[PDB]
Amino acid sequence: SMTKTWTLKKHFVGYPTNSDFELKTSELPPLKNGEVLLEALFLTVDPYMRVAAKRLKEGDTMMGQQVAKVVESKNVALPKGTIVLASPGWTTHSISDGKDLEKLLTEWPDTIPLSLALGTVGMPGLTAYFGLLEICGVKGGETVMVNAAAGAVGSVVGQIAKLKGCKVVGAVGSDEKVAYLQKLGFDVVFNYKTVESLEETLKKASPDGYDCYFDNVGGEFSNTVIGQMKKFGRIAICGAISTYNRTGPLPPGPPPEIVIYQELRMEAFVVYRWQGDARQKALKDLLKWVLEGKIQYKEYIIEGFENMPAAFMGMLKGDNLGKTIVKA
Amino acid sequence: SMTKTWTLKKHFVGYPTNSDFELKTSELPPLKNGEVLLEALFLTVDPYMRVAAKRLKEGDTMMGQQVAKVVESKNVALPKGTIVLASPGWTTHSISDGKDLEKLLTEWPDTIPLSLALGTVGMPGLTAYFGLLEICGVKGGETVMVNAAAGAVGSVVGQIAKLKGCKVVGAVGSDEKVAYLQKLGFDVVFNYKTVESLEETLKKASPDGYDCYFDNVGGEFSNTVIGQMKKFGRIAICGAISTYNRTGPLPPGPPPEIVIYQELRMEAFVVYRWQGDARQKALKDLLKWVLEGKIQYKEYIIEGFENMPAAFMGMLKGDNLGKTIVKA
Ligand SMILES: CN(Cc1cnc2nc(N)nc(N)c2n1)c1ccc(C(=O)N[C@@H](CCC(=O)O)C(=O)O)cc1
Ligand SMILES: CN(Cc1cnc2nc(N)nc(N)c2n1)c1ccc(C(=O)N[C@@H](CCC(=O)O)C(=O)O)cc1
Ligand SMILES: [Cl-]
Ligand SMILES: [Cl-]
Repeated sequence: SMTKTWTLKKHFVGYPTNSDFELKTSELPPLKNGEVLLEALFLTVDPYMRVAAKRLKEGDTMMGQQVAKVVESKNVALPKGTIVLASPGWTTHSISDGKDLEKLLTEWPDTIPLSLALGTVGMPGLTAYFGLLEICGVKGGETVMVNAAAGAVGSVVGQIAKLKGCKVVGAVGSDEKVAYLQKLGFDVVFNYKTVESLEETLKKASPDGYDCYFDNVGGEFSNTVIGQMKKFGRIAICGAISTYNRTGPLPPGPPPEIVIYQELRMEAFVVYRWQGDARQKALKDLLKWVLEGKIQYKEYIIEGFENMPAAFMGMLKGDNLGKTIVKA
Repeated sequence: SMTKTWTLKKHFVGYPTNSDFELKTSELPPLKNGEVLLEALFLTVDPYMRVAAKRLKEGDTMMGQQVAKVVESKNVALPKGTIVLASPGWTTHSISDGKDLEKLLTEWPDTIPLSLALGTVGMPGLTAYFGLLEICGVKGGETVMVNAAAGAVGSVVGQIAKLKGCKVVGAVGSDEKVAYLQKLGFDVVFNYKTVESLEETLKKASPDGYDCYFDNVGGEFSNTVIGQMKKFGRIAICGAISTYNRTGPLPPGPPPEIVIYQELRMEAFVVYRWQGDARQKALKDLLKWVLEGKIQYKEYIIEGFENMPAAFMGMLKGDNLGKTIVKA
């Protein structure tokens, strides 16, 4: 059984380039007992891979999740044709013993793409759900600031915020994303790349300030938002994508006098903190809200495993509208 | 009657200097009904004044709290001789209508100096109390890092943590402060100015990391501590004294990837958040611990109201062992 694999050939400096990756064709051993052979159907690329790749050694497989089908099975719990979520990395075929696999929701309907299991009704959507509902702790009526608002996490954060009864101000990197989020129902959406003054734009978007900040971006942008947080404002620190592809020193930290005077609470989190009953409940909620039309989705599907590095680089640079997914 | 007052002659640039302050003598009017004339007994100087002074206009009185005696009274709740806490700023005498005054605890004993009402058994001690017990939420058996650990706040934090069963690692700016806290029994104390490597020093002090960080200092020092926090570690942001006198940009912030991976919770606070029963209970706990010897105190008492700017500047430089107090 053959497989293709994208490995890290050279550690990224700034943004990745194509020569930092190397495609390798490898032979897989026959299935041992209890194992299954998985064929990737859809693979995801996500911002955290830029950071996690710094702990790889050159020659290692790029990390990542995929929706796959069992093509050969020596495990009766996972017969041939079963669809699963698996994280073997950027590889077309992989062998698993079944412990590290997740079946899709039992009521997953024919009407929603399986690829949403890597997005809105998968790990990005769960990140939004717990970051907003538990870390920010929205009760309804808050003004929420969300950046990278057209990504899979941010778009879910903003739409959950709307259905919980919040005002949502979203920052995105292109005019195409501005129009998209306005159609989704965000109260204010703006292109942070072209606005004359981020501080002025945020003050006009909410003269009263912000109760909650769902922060995917970090850096100088968050320093500006911090200066417009209300007293006891809550910040959920989900990512710092503005720093992942940085070439020099990190930007200044936030102004402590404002942080202290406003008694801000800032908590970072990773989606894996939540498991079991909480996590199954959240996936069911996300699926229900999608079916009810309260959460709309959009995917940027790139065809061909050979284009995974390019999909990752375009995703990191904000070139793609919707969740970037690679179709095998 | 007459009063002397220290005013802000010019906004501070960097550390305050002598030329930034101006002493003025003024005439107070007669007492209207319900008012009292107050004579300062002890005045405090504190780091927050470096920050709050930025909001003053030139010519304004410097802000701050004092222990005062009622020397003349037209208010039956405050007879002559009553000792109160009041915040008229840096002034020897003032008129108040009673609604902005605080009587000392009813049970205040003759064995502890009245000046402690501005320190260990006053706002600095309360800051330590709530910051540690409610913001860090220590339970017993944790490892706590506290900086400015020989200050009025830090020394209470470390000693409360000790009586709750925690390992305490303290950072201070002089060998005299190191020796004093080591005698008090803090598990590890070091002079952050002289260590060969702050990272190595913190590693040896707690190989497994820090559960709680009580932060008075901020800046680059806190970046190093954040890198050694345990998962779900809790930071109480009380002050950032290392930044208050800065003349240029703030240092970089912590590596965002470490904050996220360790899922840290960082919350800033000011003691005034707690009022009523919560504050009274805390003050009585602090008094009880002092009487029982579980909290030792130290004061640096400067004689003469004319020396208040010098006391303020010495305190900001860390030149004094013990809470800095001015005896009128
Ligand atoms: C699976 N997962 C949780 C998560 C978070 N941090 C990690 N960090 C590491 N080191 N390793 C992990 N496996 C990991 N996993 C995810 C996956 C995607 C996104 C995410 O932010 N995706 C983008 C994708 C954007 C796009 O496709 O354009 C988004 O904004 O939705 C977050 C968490
Ligand atoms: C009264 N109080 C609460 C507090 C805190 N921040 C404020 N900030 C502002 N702007 N305004 C206030 N009134 C204010 N009050 C205090 C007072 C002192 C310390 C403090 O940290 N004192 C020094 C004293 C050290 C010394 O005297 O040598 C220390 O670090 O221990 C903290 C809070
Ligand atoms: Cl963007
Ligand atoms: Cl110090």
